[PDB]
Amino acid sequence: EYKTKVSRNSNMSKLQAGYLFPEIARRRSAHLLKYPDAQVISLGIGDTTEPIPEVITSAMAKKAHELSTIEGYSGYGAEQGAKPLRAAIAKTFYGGLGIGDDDVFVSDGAKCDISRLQVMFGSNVTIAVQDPSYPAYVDSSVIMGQTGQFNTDVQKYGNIEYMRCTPENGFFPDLSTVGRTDIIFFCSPNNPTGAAATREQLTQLVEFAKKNGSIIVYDSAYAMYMSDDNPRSIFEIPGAEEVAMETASFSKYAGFTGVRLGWTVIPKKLLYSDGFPVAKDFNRIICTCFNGASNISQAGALACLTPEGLEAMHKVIGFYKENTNIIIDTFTSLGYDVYGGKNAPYVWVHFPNQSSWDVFAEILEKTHVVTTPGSGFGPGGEGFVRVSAFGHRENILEACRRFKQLYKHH
Amino acid sequence: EYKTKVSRNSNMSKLQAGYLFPEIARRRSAHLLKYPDAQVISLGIGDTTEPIPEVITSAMAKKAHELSTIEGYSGYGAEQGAKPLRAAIAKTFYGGLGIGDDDVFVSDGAKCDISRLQVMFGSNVTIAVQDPSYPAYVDSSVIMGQTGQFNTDVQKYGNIEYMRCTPENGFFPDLSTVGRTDIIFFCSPNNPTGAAATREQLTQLVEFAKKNGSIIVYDSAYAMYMSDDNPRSIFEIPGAEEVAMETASFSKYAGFTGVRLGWTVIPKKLLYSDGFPVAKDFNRIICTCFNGASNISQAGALACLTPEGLEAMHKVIGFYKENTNIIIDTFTSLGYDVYGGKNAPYVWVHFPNQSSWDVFAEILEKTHVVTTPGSGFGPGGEGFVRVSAFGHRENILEACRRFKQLYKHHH
Ligand SMILES: Cc1ncc(COP(=O)(O)O)c(CN[C@@H](CCC[C@H](N)C(=O)O)C(=O)O)c1O
Ligand SMILES: Cc1ncc(COP(=O)(O)O)c(CN[C@@H](CCC[C@H](N)C(=O)O)C(=O)O)c1O
Repeated sequence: EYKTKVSRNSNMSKLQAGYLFPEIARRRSAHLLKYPDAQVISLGIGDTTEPIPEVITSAMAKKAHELSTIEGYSGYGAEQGAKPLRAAIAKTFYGGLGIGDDDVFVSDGAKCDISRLQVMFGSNVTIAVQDPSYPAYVDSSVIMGQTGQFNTDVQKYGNIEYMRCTPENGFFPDLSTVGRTDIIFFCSPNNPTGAAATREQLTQLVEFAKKNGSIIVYDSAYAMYMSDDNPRSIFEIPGAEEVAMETASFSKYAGFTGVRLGWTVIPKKLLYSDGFPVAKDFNRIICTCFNGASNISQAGALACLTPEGLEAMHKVIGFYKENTNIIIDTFTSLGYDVYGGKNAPYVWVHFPNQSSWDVFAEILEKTHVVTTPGSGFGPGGEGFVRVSAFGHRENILEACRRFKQLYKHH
Repeated sequence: EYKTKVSRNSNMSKLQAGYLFPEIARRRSAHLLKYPDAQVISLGIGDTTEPIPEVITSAMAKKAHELSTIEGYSGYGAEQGAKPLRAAIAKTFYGGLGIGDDDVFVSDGAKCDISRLQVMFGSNVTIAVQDPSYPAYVDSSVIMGQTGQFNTDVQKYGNIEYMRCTPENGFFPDLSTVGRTDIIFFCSPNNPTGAAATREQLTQLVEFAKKNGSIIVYDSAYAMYMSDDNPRSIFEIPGAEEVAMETASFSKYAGFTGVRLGWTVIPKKLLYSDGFPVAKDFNRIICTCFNGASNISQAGALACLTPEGLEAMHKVIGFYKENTNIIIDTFTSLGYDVYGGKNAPYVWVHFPNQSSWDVFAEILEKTHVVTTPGSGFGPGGEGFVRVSAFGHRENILEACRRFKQLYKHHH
């Protein structure tokens, strides 16, 4: 066979396996081949299941109709997003925190912003991540050339600072033990653990970044699931504007997982070591590497940020939070150490003395319920399984009765 | 003031100025501050202006409505795109060319695919580009670390092979003089010259890539504007499947510039030097760095690829092609050397002995019409101005009457 003379990107060669979530989808497919008549329930991939509120879909259909009229048609938008949407996001989520409309960058979702940030930072930065955390932070770091090879002894890529988050430290890094890096990816409420950092912990985080001269990339994708009285934005911490940016999404708020709309906030006072503002480089990336979020998606997001939209999102979130309660009560009743599930739609269940991939396979095999193994989120996730609360109510209730059946003699 | 100790990305520092198009938007905005009541006509940024056909928007509205129902709701889609959409693209544009549904990757547009392909290729590849060409190829290359610094004597970034495309060579480079690179970005019909490569020229291109072991990234964004009997896809050339991928978009076909939907095709027979299939690496990039095109945009794209959708797109394209003739006739009547506008919605006008930035500035100041300076597309664009044909008919006519009034007593 003919082959080109182009070398494969050696950073792609570093990746130890495929992306976690497509692999979960594939195991579930293999399970259906083995058990063709199984009624599979997915509590694995964190994918919204309830319809989008009518107030929000109406706005999107209205925008679609407008695009077929002379007066309503619009072509390219500013890559940073429509000014009224940037203004609505700035006021609704960061009002009083010193964020202007021009600090807000509208994206087609937080996953894409993470990779665009990584392009901006480039191959020469070192990163820290929570261990465990959402696998896109690590995988994007490897792809950008920020890492060494994968070490199978410790299940870690070289040159990444994995900050262990455990029951024994309250799922917050012991920062006095964390080495200095350029970037710190920090998700709160955390995926997979569900842990939301307190005001005091986030204060420690900002102070740590300030003394180390690091940039925090704060992922607030689940902030609106907060029940405890903890900050929802890193910008609630005085000083955060000198060291932090924030990335968020409508995915888990309005069910926009397939619609695609998020944003990133980069404050004016965030500067590189030579004094150059980080936001100006991000702006170059988004003007060169992106052509803006869909105009229909932006219209839907604008409708979210109204009294009626906010009420609708609250009801959606509240529904998934009640699912979470059902799951937590189930595992606690079965005698498990169960974590998260208070400030997040994920429950983090401790399966000590077992490998999480084995627990995943056992649950799927015996109950036909898909979960997510903790080790897919890094080596600190080993011994845990993440259970997602996104599902129809009857599906959650049925999943929990299957768990009860399975685990009654444990 | 506090600064972090994080070093700025040295690839970002390399960039000579801002991205071209926002700079044009800024000039337009500054002009409107100077003259708030100017009736500005924009023929600069190539942006569609006519409404999206009803058959297509009705489909998008239907999908939006379905998302509010238990049965119609869907969440995350496969990052590669809905299977029926991939199949529709594969059959409609590549039927008979040996492209499968699994070779097609649906994106939120061609600009975004260019940068995801560049992440995939990485910093260790060298590239060739047409000179002039759409500036995203060069700028994404600089961002990814594939280049040296900007040389202001020649107006080029180091380590990029700029392939000279001129009136004299028929806007196709002399491949005997082009150095070997890993990647060759090739746009046909080309932006900004409007030049469409012939079957003979694309055959030379494929043979050149095969002998050099290069990958062609073929941008066919304007292929449906073709009037001459030239290939619309690189895969029409036998052997392309071993050396080429293709990127395209609904932006200029259905007016989806704001809606956001395109695709990339990477064939099974495209392999790196170690035998590894390029498509498998692209698939990892799109699964890691992307979460799929909008479900509503995909529903719109699906409705485009039906008899009614194709008819509607053909009609819109034909409208913009008539605009292009009006613009060509205007500049040829004023005595300019004028290129393009046959196979593309751009007219490429030679202004000898003047900088294109100065011509841009003069046209905007005197006529309140926005154009694009050719030097924004690379050094081979110096001395030319690009004029876009996208616009309401009355605006195109009015712009041309302003050009004639400005230039008739001098030219
Ligand atoms: C901490 C965090 N940050 C960002 C995201 C992505 O947000 P986005 O929808 O791109 O605006 C998510 C959603 N992750 C879920 C869905 C995963 C499967 C999806 N295909 C993906 O690759 O994100 C999960 O962990 O099961 C997240 O949890
Ligand atoms: C040769 C070629 N390839 C790809 C594209 C982008 O396609 P996409 O809409 O992302 O699917 C274009 C559109 N470029 C236009 C609009 C520019 C301004 C837009 N903000 C941008 O940055 O593309 C122009 O040259 O004036 C193109 O010409």
